[PDB]
Amino acid sequence: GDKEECTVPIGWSEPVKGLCKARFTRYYCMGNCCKVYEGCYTGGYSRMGECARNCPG
Repeated sequence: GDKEECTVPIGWSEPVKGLCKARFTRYYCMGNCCKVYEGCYTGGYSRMGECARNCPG
C-alpha cells in the first residue's frame, strides 16, 4: 500500500482547552492526520468522519 507521514511538532497550531465542568469529544486535523480532543474544546469537527472527508488521512 501507499500512504504519507504525519509530522506533528510541538510548534504546530493546536486548539485550547475550556477548563469547564464537562468533557465533550471533538476531532481536529494535524497536517495530514485527524486526531480526537477531549476536555471542554467544543470547536473543530464533530466526528472523525467529518474530519477524514476534508483532510487527506
